[PDB]
Amino acid sequence: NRQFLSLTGVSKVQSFDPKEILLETIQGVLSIKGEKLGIKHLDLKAGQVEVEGLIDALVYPLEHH
Amino acid sequence: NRQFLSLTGVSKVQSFDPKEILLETIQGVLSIKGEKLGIKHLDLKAGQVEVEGLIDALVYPLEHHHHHH
Repeated sequence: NRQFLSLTGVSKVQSFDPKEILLETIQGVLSIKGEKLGIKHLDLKAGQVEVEGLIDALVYPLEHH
Repeated sequence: NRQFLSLTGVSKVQSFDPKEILLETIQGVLSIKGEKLGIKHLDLKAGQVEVEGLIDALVYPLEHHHHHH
């Protein structure tokens, strides 16, 4: 059930481990939680990030949850 | 400020409007809210979707009562 998620407009990877990825973007922080997560690609110049893994939840902007 | 979001494991587009897209995926529904949103690509064989626009929020899994029933 592995999924690949790609997003632009990302300004920074705040933190990453296989259970959670925190990304900083336009309206705040995006939280991706799950298991076996991994950063597949990152290009801050282009504001591009690619993530893969077993996704349980996606929350954005994290400050409103 | 326009963002591009692509996701795999998508089985169905529940509903689409330039301000909200509801997609059915593995654990339930993913809600993408914002403005001038558009679905640029949808391939159900591959389970792939590509969305673009101004994203204000992403909630997954969405609350059952907020699905488009």
